[PDB]
Amino acid sequence: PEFQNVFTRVQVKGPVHMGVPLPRGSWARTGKPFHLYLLGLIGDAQIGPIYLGFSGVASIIFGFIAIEIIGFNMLASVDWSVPEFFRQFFWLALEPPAPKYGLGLAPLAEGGWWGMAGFFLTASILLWWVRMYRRARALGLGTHTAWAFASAIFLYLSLGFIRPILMGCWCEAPPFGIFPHLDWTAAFSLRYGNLFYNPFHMLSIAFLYGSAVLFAMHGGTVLATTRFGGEREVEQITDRGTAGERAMLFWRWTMGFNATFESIHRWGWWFAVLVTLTGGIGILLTGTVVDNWFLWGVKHGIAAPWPNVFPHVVDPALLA
Amino acid sequence: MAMVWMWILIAPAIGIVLLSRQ
Amino acid sequence: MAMVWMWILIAPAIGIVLLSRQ
Amino acid sequence: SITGLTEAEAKEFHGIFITSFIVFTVIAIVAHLLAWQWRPWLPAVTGYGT
Amino acid sequence: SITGLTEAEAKEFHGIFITSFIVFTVIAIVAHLLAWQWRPWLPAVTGYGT
Amino acid sequence: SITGLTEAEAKEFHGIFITSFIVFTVIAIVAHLLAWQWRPWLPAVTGYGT
Amino acid sequence: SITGLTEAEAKEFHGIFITSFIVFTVIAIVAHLLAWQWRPWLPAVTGYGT
Amino acid sequence: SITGLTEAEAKEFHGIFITSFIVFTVIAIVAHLLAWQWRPWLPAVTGYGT
Amino acid sequence: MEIGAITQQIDAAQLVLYTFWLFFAGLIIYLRMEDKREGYPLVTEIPGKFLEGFPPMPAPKTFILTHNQGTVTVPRAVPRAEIEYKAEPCAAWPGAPHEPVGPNKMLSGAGPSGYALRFDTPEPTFDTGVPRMAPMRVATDHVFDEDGPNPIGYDLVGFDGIVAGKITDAWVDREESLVRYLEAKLTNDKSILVPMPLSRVKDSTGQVLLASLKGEQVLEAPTLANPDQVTLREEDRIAAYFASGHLYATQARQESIL
Amino acid sequence: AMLSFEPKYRTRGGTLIGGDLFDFWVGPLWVGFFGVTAAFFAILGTLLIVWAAALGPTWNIWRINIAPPDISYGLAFAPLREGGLWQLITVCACGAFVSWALRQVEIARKLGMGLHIPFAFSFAILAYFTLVVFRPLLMGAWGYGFPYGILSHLDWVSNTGYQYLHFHYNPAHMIAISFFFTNALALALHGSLILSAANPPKGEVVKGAEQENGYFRDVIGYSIGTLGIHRLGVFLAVSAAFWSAVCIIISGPFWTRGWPEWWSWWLNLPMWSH
Amino acid sequence: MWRMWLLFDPRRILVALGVFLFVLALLIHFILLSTDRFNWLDGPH
Amino acid sequence: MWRMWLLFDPRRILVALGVFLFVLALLIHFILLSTDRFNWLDGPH
Amino acid sequence: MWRMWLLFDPRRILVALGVFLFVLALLIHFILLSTDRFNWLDGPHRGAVAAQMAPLPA
Amino acid sequence: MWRMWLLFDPRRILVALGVFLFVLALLIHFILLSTDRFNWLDGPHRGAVAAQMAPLP
Amino acid sequence: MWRMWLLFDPRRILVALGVFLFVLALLIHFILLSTDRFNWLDGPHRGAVAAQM
Ligand code: BCL
Ligand code: BCL
Ligand code: BCL
Ligand SMILES: CC[C@H]1c2cc3[nH]c4c(c3C)C(=O)[C@H](C(=O)OC)c4c3nc(cc4[nH]c(cc(n2)[C@@H]1C)c(C(C)=O)c4C)[C@@H](C)[C@@H]3CCC(=O)OC/C=C(/C)CCC[C@H](C)CCC[C@H](C)CCCC(C)C
Ligand SMILES: COC(C)(C)C/C=C/C(C)=C/C=C/C(C)=C/C=C/C(C)=C/C=C\C=C(C)\C=C\C=C(C)\C=C\C=C(/C)C(=O)CCC(C)(C)OC
Ligand SMILES: [Fe+3]
Repeated sequence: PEFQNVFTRVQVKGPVHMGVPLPRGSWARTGKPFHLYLLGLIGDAQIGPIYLGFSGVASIIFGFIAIEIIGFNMLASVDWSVPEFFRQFFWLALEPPAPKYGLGLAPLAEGGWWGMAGFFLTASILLWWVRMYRRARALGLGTHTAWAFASAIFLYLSLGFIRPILMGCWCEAPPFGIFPHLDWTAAFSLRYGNLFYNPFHMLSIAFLYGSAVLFAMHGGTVLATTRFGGEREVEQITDRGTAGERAMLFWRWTMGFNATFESIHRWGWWFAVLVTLTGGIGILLTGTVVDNWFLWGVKHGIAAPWPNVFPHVVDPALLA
Repeated sequence: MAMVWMWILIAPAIGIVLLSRQ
Repeated sequence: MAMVWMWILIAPAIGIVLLSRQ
Repeated sequence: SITGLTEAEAKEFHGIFITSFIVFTVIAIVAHLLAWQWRPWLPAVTGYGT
Repeated sequence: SITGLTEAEAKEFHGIFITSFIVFTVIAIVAHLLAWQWRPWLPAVTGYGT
Repeated sequence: SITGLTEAEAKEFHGIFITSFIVFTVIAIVAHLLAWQWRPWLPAVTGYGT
Repeated sequence: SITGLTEAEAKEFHGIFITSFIVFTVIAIVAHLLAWQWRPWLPAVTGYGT
Repeated sequence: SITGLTEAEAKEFHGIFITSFIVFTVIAIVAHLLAWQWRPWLPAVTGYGT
Repeated sequence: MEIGAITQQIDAAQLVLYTFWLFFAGLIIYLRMEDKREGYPLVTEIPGKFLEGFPPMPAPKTFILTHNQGTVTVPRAVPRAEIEYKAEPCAAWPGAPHEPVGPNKMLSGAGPSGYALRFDTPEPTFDTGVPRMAPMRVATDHVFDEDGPNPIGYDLVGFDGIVAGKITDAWVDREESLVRYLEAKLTNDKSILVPMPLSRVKDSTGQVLLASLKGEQVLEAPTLANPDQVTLREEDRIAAYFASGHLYATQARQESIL
Repeated sequence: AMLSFEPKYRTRGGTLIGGDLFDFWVGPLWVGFFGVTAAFFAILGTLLIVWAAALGPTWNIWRINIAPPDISYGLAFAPLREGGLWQLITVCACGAFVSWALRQVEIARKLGMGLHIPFAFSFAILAYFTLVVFRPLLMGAWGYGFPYGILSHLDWVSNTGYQYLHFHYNPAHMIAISFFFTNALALALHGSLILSAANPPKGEVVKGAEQENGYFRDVIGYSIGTLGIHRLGVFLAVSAAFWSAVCIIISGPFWTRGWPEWWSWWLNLPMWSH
Repeated sequence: MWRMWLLFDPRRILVALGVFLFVLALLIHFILLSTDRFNWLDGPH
Repeated sequence: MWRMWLLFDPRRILVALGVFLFVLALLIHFILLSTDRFNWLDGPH
Repeated sequence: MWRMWLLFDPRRILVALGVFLFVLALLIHFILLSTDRFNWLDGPHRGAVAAQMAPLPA
Repeated sequence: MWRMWLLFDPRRILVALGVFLFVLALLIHFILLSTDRFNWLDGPHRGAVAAQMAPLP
Repeated sequence: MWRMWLLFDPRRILVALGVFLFVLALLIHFILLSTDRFNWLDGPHRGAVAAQM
């Protein structure tokens, strides 16, 4: 068959690309880049250099302290037993504060460490957002990456900061652990009545599925047209070639309409962004303006009428 | 116990000015 | 127990200053 | 001048920066004095005791 | 000169850095003196005991 | 010389590194002496027994 | 020389490396003797038994 | 020669390798002898008993 | 206790949902308008009837290009000229296909052999106006990596097993440091470029396999105007010629196989 | 109507079945043999859905619920009013999806493109086939398929998930979610980078591979490149669907207990077992 | 200390300091408002 | 030790040291606020 | 041992050493805070904890 | 059998052997530690719990 | 045996040895803290253990 362009075995070693000159006052790029044949198989072979400005170093320091708070408490929760740490690592977490303390500062053993880790991690994420914004400007690029990142931060802040404030308790926020934060996700749905019936949860899923649909379609489109230089997308945007025309005609002949090599990336940008934008809004609504999503769904005529195959039963707590 | 806050707030401010004149 | 914190806080500062003036 | 400032303008900014820092701190100091009058902090080990 | 500074300016930075370090440390020392006066730490094994 | 250091500037670094390590270690030694007086560690198998 | 050292350098490093290994191990041997005195390990099948 | 080692050095490395393997094993044998003294393994079908 | 109720039936979460629907309707309108910056207005089977569909075409936007190769405004007021493709319609009614003409359908310009009239100048690098694609004899700072195949000196073979020539040099992308074309010396002394995405480097037998063209059809592939650089338009011509072989190399490849 | 550049591309050929008989366009859409077949299955399947809705108790679009047969019917074809209609709609859906994929193959061949797009779509079809035929076949009853209804099939997902009492602990579920979440992160990054390069601040020149690769080397120390990101987009999206199919095929045919209990193999490893 | 402005851009310092001072003030106000004693809106409970 | 600024960028040292000291100071203030004895706002319970 | 600094970069060693020593010191201080006997802030008497399984404060 | 080193590069073999021997020894030491009989520190694992229950609301 | 530093880079060996020994020492110190008998900070009898026959 034809070359499927799955991976690249024929590779050439050129001079390392350090990037465009930076604006006056910027730091020097860190590290000496080197060629790696393994990464050249599936993508670009060069590793480095990296730019570490003020935002990058500040974000790392803030984030590292937060990670240390999580890890030290996780290790203390198994009484410093390394065999138990490896055994239980997925089960461990840094738990959010007890409901007693509301929005106030909890004692260290009862959620105080969680709040400090939440603050330092949030600062690190925000400082990383500045890094994504400023690195784009330094290269003369648009800030689309930073604003897409802000959408992801919105869901993160809604889960851990905005909604706990709206509910009046840091106890509603997720824990810092792998299995426990899955427990929190499930317990959230149990408490607030089947989050499937949250319409913004429906939309977020539609865009999450849609992001997988679009990237499979778009990635497949580019791979199918790499024989025409389809992966050189910006050059296709400013001077349309046969790769762009065939890509547009494939989808027009398939489903009756098509994008362009520029607008497809707008479809992809919004579909990913709307996952966390609609998701964040849905999380802010539950417990604040809706307490049971299934009963809200029943009220708004979206609960399918499933037959009841059992004899009628009365709540035994009422007759007691 | 006001003296505790006064030093930690004012003395750094004076420190910046005194380090600045040199 | 005041000397417990006075040493650990002040002695490194003296060490840094003396090491700097080397 | 890695920043790209001459001696004249570097001195000018430093003078304005210190004056703004002093003005900002002085206002904050009086704010803390009024805040202390409204509600003192740093309680004794037995509490505030009204 | 991997950094890119001359010997003269390295000395001047060192003098400013150490002087700033001393000023910052001395202020911190007085703050710890005031903090110890407000609430001592390092209790006995039986506790602070009022 | 992969590092790129002359013999004169490398022996000086070794001198500065050693004295900083010794000063750092001596301060830590005194800190541990004070810490032992405040609260000894390494109890007996029965316990600390006050 | 795959590494890049000379005939003289490899032997000189060997002497320093072995000496550091001896000093590190000797200190650890003293530490284990002290640790054994504080709390012996390797109990009997029925326990340590005071 | 795929390895690139000449005959003289390859036999020398083998002599070092075999000698190190013997020493490593002999220490392990005595270690297992001591381990068997402290706590035997390979119990009977009904357990170690006592 | 009814927190979030606006009326007896309308609540806050419902209102926020309808607010999103209005935004999402506007977003789809915006996205569909952006989709219409290329290829619109549509052409019909009428000399001067054009359709823009719904939503309408957006206001023009301008791209500034590097190294004084001009400004591009999309949607174009006057669309780019099309190539003079040679095909005969299979029927007169709208929606019918056409059949490419000529003994070599890969040169007809119809179907998969069509291409766009791109810039007739080489794509330049950003740092310098130097052509982005260059043969490795010119871009001497690029060398083939070890532990990977070196196609120089391999035979160029069509899918029918006929050797068309030998690989002489490789063309690299000076921006991304990768191979984009293999240059082959054909048996008629032609020196054509073959697309790397359409080449299977079999380093076991020392052959570069073409699944798209027979050996004799390789001999008619496009040649460069000058031997050390390739324009954007020439890149499209080369890609169209080789890729159209999957449908035009043999009569079987164009007909239903079952 | 056709795009400005379209007319030269409308060649005859590329079909797998039929040939010139169905090789024509209706408006912008190409038909082919599988377009006829896809249209037939789609229209019949949709019409049967409406008829099944007509037999139901509501016309509310959100509340229409077409359910599979009872488990007791096993692998037999149930009567139409008791899950037989669901089975017919399922067969139409399977036919429509396969015809759509095969139609895409012919369209890609007509344009001389690779077959990457239908290949990627085939993994979506595999997940659907896992849900409605493969998993029900291993369980021995068509009643295991999810009901056809906009909100009613969420009820099937919810009840199915709690048949294992904590579905988050399903290990293939974790992998599939990791692929879905990473794909969305990758899509946001890729869409942003292209738009940022093509749409710099007003009056500034458009940016190319030097800034695109330079941007992620500056922020993260590595750039995968334009070819790599589109490979990654397919790989992440395809593997999300593949591991989704795995996560549900093992739920019930190969695991009948709570999913958290499955992790006892890790907890009981002899290096740290209690 | 004026020599610091030859090392750091005054424009960069001011914006970073402004954001730093605002977030710090926002943090302190929030902490006080969540205490019983220093809540100035609803007061002690 | 005046030579330590020959091999270390003073701009990079100050930025890392400045962030480190502020993070450490935030860490210590946060710890004390979460203690019963050294909480200076609501006081001991 | 002055000859070792011709083999190891003083920049790399000092930066790696500083990070390693701070993390180690931070870890040891945390471990002491995680003990009743060596807790130097609240002392040996651990405070009572609140109920986790509690409703929201309303 | 000295010829084994004419076939394999000594640098890789020693590194591979050193990594292999440490992981195996770490594996064996941990398996014994998890047992009651061969635990050389405390012996049988008692599974100590926290001193008191967290209070109910 | 001195003919090993020409075969292995001393810089790579010392860095690997330094990381390995520190991680190993952390591992052992941590394990002793987790034990009831060898915990040198809080000492023995830190939790509740059911009586055995
Ligand atoms: C039983 C569980 C419930 C359920 C409970 C919830 C809850 C609760 C939530 C969701 C949410 C979502 N659910 Mg749900 N959900 C259910 C069933 C499903 C099903 C299904 C087929 O059954 C699917 C496909 C989904 C899918 C989804 C997504 C659409 C949405 C998550 C978006 C996202 O990508 O967040 C992932 C992205 C983020 C969380 C942002 C991350 C960005 C930050 C910046 C990360 C920083 C990392 C940092 C730097 C590193 C730190 C490392 C340190 C060591 C800590 N759910 C069932 C009904 N679901 C979320 C939502 O938005 O709902 C409206 C949400 O909060
Ligand atoms: C006990 C609780 C008391 C209280 C006790 C105190 C005390 C004590 C103080 C304050 C202070 C402040 N309080 Mg108060 N405060 C209370 C309740 C309030 C309420 C309210 C709705 O109840 C409001 C609106 C405020 C508002 C304020 C601000 C005026 C002030 C914080 C200044 C600042 O953040 O500078 C940060 C921002 C800057 C410094 C920007 C300066 C310009 C920059 C440097 C130049 C370039 C800018 C560049 C472009 C970057 C811009 C970034 C943006 C500015 C973010 N307080 C309650 C009643 N409040 C402080 C004050 O008075 O300071 C003057 C102070 O000391
Ligand atoms: C449980 C009973 C005792 C106790 C029992 C023992 C026993 C038994 C031993 C120790 C040993 C040690 N104990 Mg003790 N120890 C106790 C409690 C403590 C406490 C505490 C807070 O309570 C501390 C801080 C320590 C600390 C220490 C260390 C001084 C020492 C481990 C050396 C090491 O890790 O080298 C790791 C680091 C290196 C080897 C440096 C490597 C140098 C390299 C080769 C050169 C290049 C460097 C390279 C470029 C950079 C990378 C290296 C970096 C360090 C990462 N112990 C209790 C009180 N302890 C061990 C010892 O004494 O060793 C001499 C030992 O045998
Ligand atoms: C549109 C929504 C989707 C999305 C988008 C998105 N995410 C993004 C972005 C975008 C557009 C970015 O630009 C940003 C990024 O940088 O991407 C490369 C990012 C990002 N999304 C990430 C994760 C992420 N995204 C997720 C989800 C999503 N992201 C959505 C699906 C998730 C999920 C599903 O949970 C995760 C986990 C990160 C990879 C990155 C943000 C990175 C960040 O915030 O970095 C700072 C955080 C830290 C914890 C600091 C780390 C510190 C180091 C570990 C220290 C190492 C040691 C140290 C050097 C020692 C010395 C220290 C001294 C103090 C001693
Ligand atoms: C040598 O060190 C090592 C040993 C290597 C360290 C090892 C560390 C390790 C292993 C760490 C592992 C960590 C792991 C596995 C973490 C996993 C975390 C997961 C999955 C988290 C998931 C979700 C978490 C979320 C959404 C949390 C959000 C929290 C937020 C937003 C909190 C924000 C509040 C802010 C901004 C505040 O201002 C409040 C602060 C204050 C008022 C003081 O307190 C109230
Ligand atoms: Fe793309």
